[PDB]
Amino acid sequence: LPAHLRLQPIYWSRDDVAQWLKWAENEFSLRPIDSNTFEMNGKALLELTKEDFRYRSPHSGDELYELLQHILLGKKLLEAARAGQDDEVRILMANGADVNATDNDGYTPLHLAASNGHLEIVEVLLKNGADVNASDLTGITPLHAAAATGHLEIVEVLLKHGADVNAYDNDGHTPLHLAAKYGHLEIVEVLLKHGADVNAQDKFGKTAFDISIDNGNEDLAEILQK
Ligand SMILES: [Cl-]
Ligand SMILES: [Cl-]
Ligand SMILES: [Cl-]
Ligand SMILES: [Cl-]
Ligand SMILES: [K+]
Repeated sequence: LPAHLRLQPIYWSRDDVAQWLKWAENEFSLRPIDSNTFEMNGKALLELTKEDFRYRSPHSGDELYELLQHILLGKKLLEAARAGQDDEVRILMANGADVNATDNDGYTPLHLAASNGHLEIVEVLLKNGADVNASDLTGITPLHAAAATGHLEIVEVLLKHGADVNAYDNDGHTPLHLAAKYGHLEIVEVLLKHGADVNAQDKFGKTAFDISIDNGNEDLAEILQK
């Protein structure tokens, strides 16, 4: 994955800017432009106006400018969701921020609010079209994240909004496996009531029951047996 897709633009080097232009030409089917159309770094790109972009690229400048704004607003929303800043989330969405923006790990605002326990933000994102089943780079969904971190009310809201109870990540772990690993008995019970496959096996040959034993969560193993 190229640097410019892994960094916020304020950190892009001069070379990153050139690579971004070439990436955008292909991603957005734009008229080709010379790699030196913007002889500057990312911090400099952020100083230019839309009119400056249009001057430098008559065919694509407006698009390029708006792609950068999309990244900036997306990052503010990710950070506001992570930090539980309900008011900032509200302002950013009213300002058009992408509710399905992703960070360097594939985490969306919904992933971050779910992982950090911010129930009101989870609810507002879902009401406004956040993808309840978005999968990060390793296959983790918002439901995995809420289950692993012990946020029962969020688990319930995600399930009510259509979260896949049996989604599996790159290691074959379902939300049930993660709840078992971290000892979250009440979450295990909710997942089971919503159709979690108690017999799902991870890439290491283990079920949730095995994981619960391995982690000393004997109360969970009890619930899983019966
Ligand atoms: Cl700006
Ligand atoms: Cl955005
Ligand atoms: Cl399985
Ligand atoms: Cl599975
Ligand atoms: K994602």
